[PDB]
Formats: sequence, C-alpha cells, structure tokens
Amino acid sequence: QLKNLKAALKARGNPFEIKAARNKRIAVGKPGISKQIGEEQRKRAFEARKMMKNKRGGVIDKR
Amino acid sequence: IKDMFSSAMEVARFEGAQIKTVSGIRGEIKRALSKPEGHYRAAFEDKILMSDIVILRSWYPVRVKKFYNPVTSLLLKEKTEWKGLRLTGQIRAAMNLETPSNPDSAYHKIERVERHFNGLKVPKAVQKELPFKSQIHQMKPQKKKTYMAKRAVVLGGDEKKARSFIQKVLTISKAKD
Amino acid sequence: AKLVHDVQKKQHRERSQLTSRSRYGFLEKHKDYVKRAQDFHRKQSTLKV
Amino acid sequence: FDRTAKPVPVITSEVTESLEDMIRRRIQDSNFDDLQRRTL
Amino acid sequence: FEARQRIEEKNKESSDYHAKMAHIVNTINTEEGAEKNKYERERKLR
Amino acid sequence: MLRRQARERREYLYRKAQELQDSQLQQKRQIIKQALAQGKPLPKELAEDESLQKDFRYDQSLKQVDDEYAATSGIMDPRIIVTTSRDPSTRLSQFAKEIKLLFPNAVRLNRGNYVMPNLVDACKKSGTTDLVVLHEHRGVPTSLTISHFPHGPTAQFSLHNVVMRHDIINAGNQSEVNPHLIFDNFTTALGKRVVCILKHLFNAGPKKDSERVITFANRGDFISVRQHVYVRTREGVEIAEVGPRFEMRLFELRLGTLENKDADVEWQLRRFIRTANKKDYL
RNA sequence: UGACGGAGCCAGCGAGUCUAACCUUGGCCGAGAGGUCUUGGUAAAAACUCCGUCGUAACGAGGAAUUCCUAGUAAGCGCAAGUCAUCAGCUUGCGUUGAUUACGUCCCUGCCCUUCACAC
Ligand SMILES: [Mg+2]
Ligand SMILES: [Mg+2]
Ligand SMILES: [Mg+2]
Repeated sequence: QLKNLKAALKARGNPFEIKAARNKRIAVGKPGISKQIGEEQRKRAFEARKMMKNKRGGVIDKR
Repeated sequence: IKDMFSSAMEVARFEGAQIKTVSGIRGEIKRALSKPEGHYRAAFEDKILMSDIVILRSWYPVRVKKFYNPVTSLLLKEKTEWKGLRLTGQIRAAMNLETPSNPDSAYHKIERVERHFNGLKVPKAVQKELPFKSQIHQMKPQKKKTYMAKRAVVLGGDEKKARSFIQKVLTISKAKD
Repeated sequence: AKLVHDVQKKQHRERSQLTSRSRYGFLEKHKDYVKRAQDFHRKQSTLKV
Repeated sequence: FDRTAKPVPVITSEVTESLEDMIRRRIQDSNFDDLQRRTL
Repeated sequence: FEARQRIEEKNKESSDYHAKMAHIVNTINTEEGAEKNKYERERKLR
Repeated sequence: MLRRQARERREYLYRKAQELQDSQLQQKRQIIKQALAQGKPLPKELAEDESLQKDFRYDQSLKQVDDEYAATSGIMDPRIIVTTSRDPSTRLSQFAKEIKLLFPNAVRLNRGNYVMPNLVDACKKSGTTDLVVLHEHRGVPTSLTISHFPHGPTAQFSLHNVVMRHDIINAGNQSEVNPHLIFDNFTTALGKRVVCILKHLFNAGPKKDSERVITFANRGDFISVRQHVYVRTREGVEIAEVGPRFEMRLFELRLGTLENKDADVEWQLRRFIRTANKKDYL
C-alpha cells in the first residue's frame, strides 16, 4: 500500500470506508457515511421529542 | 425468559434493559430468541431458579382528568342539596357491583421449611491426585453379608423398650442444649 | 425511637407464589437466596483448595 | 426504562476523522510510546 | 441511541446533584460553624 | 522444569506478600530521610522505634515496567504464537493470519485437537513469550485472549466493529517492519497495566524512519486499534489505513496462564453493579 | 465406498435442595380462593467390526475468479458445558478415526538487512 502511496504523492506533488463485494459474473456502499446520516437523523428527532415533551402551545402558523 | 413479551419485535425495544427477579438477582435482556416468539435470553449475576419471577420496572404516564363542577347552591331551589359526582364506593353500591379483587394480590401467612443442602462431592480426578496428608476417607457400603453380621444376637423385648428410651432422652437433651 | 410514629414502623407483609406457578414451589426471597449463594461459595472455596 | 450498560460505540466518519487527527499530530511531533532497548 | 442519551443525561444529573449537595453542606459548616466557635470563645471569655 | 516452574512461582508469590508487608516500613524510612534533610522532627512512633533507627544506617543505602516483564524488558524480542478455537471457520483463520502479520515476531499455529494444558506446556518448552487465541461467531471474530508465559498474566478482550483486510479490493501486501507504537489516553493504574501487556508483544527499537505505526486509542474503555503507513510531506504528515480495524474492551485479567481457570483474578468487569455505567476504568 | 434389520464393542471433559412444555374435553369438593381426577391435540456415544436381505417447478457434488493449509496437520464422528464480556439462527471445551504432498529454492512476487589470533 505504501509503495503505491509514495507513487501517488510524488505524482500529485483509506480503502476501509468502502465495503466491496465479489464480482461473480466492486464498491457496494459507504458504512461510515451512511451510519453518520442515519445516526444524526434520529438525533435531531430525539432533540425534537425532548422539546415537545412538556409543551401545549406552539406558534400556529397557517401562512 | 418467557411471557414478558409477545413478539420478537417487542424484545428488540428492550434489549439491554435492566431486569431483576424476586430474590434480588439483577440481570439484563441480552437478545431476542427467534423461536418461539417473544422468548429472550438474559444473563444474571448469579444462577436463578425456576420458581423465581423476573420483573422489569417501567414507567407509564398518567394524565389528570379535566373535570370542573362548580358548586352553585344559590341557583338551586333547596340550596342545601347540591349533588355532583358520586364516590366510587357509592357508585358501586348503586349498581350492585363488588370491589374488584385479585386472588393473587391477597396476602397469606408464609411458613418456611428449614433449608438444607447436599454434601460436597469432590471429583474423582482431583481426589485421586491428592497429597497423603489430605486424602478423603470415603467408606463404601457393604453388600455381602458379613459373618459377624449374621451372628450377632440383638436382645429383644425388655431391652428394646429400655434402649429406645435412651435414644429418646439423648435426643431431647441435645436439642435442649 | 425518637420522633417516629408507630404508624411508620408498620409491618409490610410478604407476598406468596402465584397460583399458576404453584407447582414449581416456594417463591425465593432475598433471605432464601443468600443461603443458596453462601453455601455454594463455601463449597467452591474448598474445591479451589 | 433503565439500561444496564452503554451500547458499544459506533464508528462514525467523525470518529475516524478525530482518530486520524490524533495519529497525524503524534507523527508530526515524532513522539511515539514504544519499547526501548535496554543498554548493555 | 436512546440508551446512549439516557445514561449520559442520568450521569450528568447525578454529577450536578452531588456537587450541589456538597456545596450547601460545606457552606453551612464553614460560615455557621465559625460563628459557633466565635460564640463559644466569648462564653469562655465570660 | 515442572519442579522449577512450581518453585519459582511460589517464591514470587511469597515476594509479593512480603512486599505488601514491607510497604509500611518503606514509608517509615522515607519519613526519616526527609526529616534528616529538612531537619523536621520525626513523628512519635518513629522516634521511639530503636530497631528502625539501627536498621536505617544500613537501609539508608537504598534507591517502571511490571515484574513479569522486568526480566526481559527490552532485551529479548518476544516470540508470539497466534492460534484459534477448535474447528475454526475460514474467516477466523483469515483473521488469525492478520493478527500474525500485525505482530512482527508472530507465528500461526493450527489448533486441531490440541488440548489446552498440552498447548501451553508445549509453548513453555519452546520459549514462547506470548500466546494469542481468537474466537469467532458465524465467521465474525468475537474474543481475543493474550497469555504471557511462563506465569501470566492472561488478559481477555472482546472485539467489536471488526473489519478484516480481506474485505478490501486490491489492498496489496503489508509492510512487516518493526512498527512504531502509539498509546493514547491510558491514565489509570489498570490502563498502564494494559499498555504494559500490549507494548511488549512488539520488538524493541524501531528505526526512527520506520514507516508503520500501530495505535491503541482508549475511548470509553473501547481500545481502538489501527495500523497506518505514513509519508512525511514538506508541510505535514499524510497517512493511509492498512488495517485491520477493531475495538477491544477488556473484561478479565488474571495472574496466570490461560489454562489455569483457578488463577487469581487481578481485575474483572462488573456489569450488574448499580454504578456500572458511571465510571470508565481504563 | 448404498438402504433396512440384528449382533459385538471402545472414550474424555461435566455434580448449586439444582434441570426445566403449551393448548384443550368434562366429573367431583369448596362461600370464595382454589384443590383433585379425567380427557384429545400440538412441540420436544458415534465411527467401527460381524451376520442377513434388496440392488445400483427444483435438482444428480457445484464454472470463472478467489482464500486457506505442513503431523496427531487437513478431514470425518459424536459427547458435554453454557462460567459477569460474546454466544443458543449458536459459542466454547472433550475424546474417537487420522492421511497425501512438501520440509528445498531465492527462479518469479513481496518484505527486510548490509556495503583479539589463524585463515580469508
Ligand atoms: Mg478440521
Ligand atoms: Mg464438529
Ligand atoms: Mg466453533
């Protein structure tokens, strides 16, 4: 890996974030990027619920 | 564990949830068993018994009923016979209903038998390779009738009543002490 | 007993085994557990010796 | 309901970026915690 | 995720409560105790 | 040997017992030394102890890595055997190879019907320094135990987020140079003990320009393990992951070889204590 | 290099007063709680050796590519335990039967190292 790494850098001046399958007849996804998004969306939803726990009013915008 | 939940999807929500038994043994919900539905696996700090009941402590919200019945005695004709919502006790009597009860919930006197545990059984492999100082003397039972065992005369009658009594007295004395 | 009502020092009665589970036997409480644990630890200690 | 233990941490992209930065800083400073041959 | 949030919140709440409880216990001991010693010294002087 | 190993362990345990008894006396001598330099008076108990004062004249003449490792710390390169549980799946066999490439001085051994007392005794004959056993679940590594010979400790770990290198396309081959080590956020006394165990699996004295770095980062008791290869650029450092990635959480640590199930427990993970969630030991 | 049946025969781990179903049909006693009986359905050492009999929609041993492996190893067989993490869609131990082929070479592919006599 390193010898390729020097080769790339001298021309210019992390393959573990991609899950790849076997071509039976290739990159399949993004575990790091997908999990971050799926984890944050439930975080803002959890943030929303804790705001809504103890409220009855709310600005009723019908515009 | 069984009968806590109804389907594996329910167990999914409560994985890792804290649990305990009646005895006080704490535990955790590990994972949901694929078969049968609802059954799950839990690991307890010490071995639990079948007779135990495993309990999960949860909290369910309760809401305050919005009931407002101002007393307006002056508007009435009598002014001293205002009557609003009746008590649960009175309501049941008017409808001829029993106070709900659960046979499980009632209390009863509990009598505990003295607890006793079996004697210790050393594995034979360990027992074989023991130092000479500490070798456990396990005296095997005899099955072939010994000749002396077929010879000895046991006094009957007057001695028998006079010997059972000795085993009677000494049993009282040790228990007294 | 200083500044304590006799109502505070009220006996809390102990529950019993459910009838649906009556076959299995007596419901183990904390006291009867402690006896089970102590005896087991006493025996294992001798084996380790 | 109560939970007994923290769930095992998840490896997000932000976590890797934080972990990478620590390693890069250590190498750049050239301090590593490694066993050193004893003299004599 | 809900498990992760709850334990962090519970631990933080437990941390603040102990600091607050220690805070009130210590300030009472420090200030009030000083006066009690001051009074006792005056009683000894009398 | 068997008589040799038994007596050596007995003396060592006896040395620990006396050292714990000697701990009080050591402090008593430290107080006397400070009193002489400062001129401060001694406490009452030390003043009336004539035996200590007479002993002090001889014991005035007195002055790190852990005891099991102190003998060979930085002298003799570790010898490592990496094995698995019985009838391993292919993935565990693949992962066991990756661990072998991780440690420069490791060798992979097949556990087909090897009995554990035979396995440890065989390794003790051959001078093996460390034995590593990996378990698996449906081709997913789950546990890792590191057993230092001749007399422990045995440290047990559980793996999460395991990502083997075979899961990568066109990864290439690894570099087997003696790699640099990074140990981050190990603070408590137990944490040093784990650093002490993990540090000594590697060969001492990497070259300053060695291009392989292994990092064990503790983050809430979950030791992240990463392997990187770096190229020093004119304006910083650029790194690339070689792998494998995985997270280790200690859950046992015994004063003995992994065979001895009766060995004393130096530390264990208590999960059902009420206050389990609050503190992180490592 | 089968099936069925019978016969002979060989292990090692493991010992918490602790070990383990569900859904029904009815009878009797009991103020109740419940107790007992009755009743149908559903679930839940092996290899080895000897003897006797028969008889040779999907799929019939798995393409390309890719991975692992050197002696009690590969592979086949069952038996236990579930030991604060992991595991029962399974994990870990235990014994039983036990081979072929290499144990040389730096030719290719990678990684690494180097540039106190006598004799050289
Ligand atoms: Mg095999
Ligand atoms: Mg098998
Ligand atoms: Mg297995």
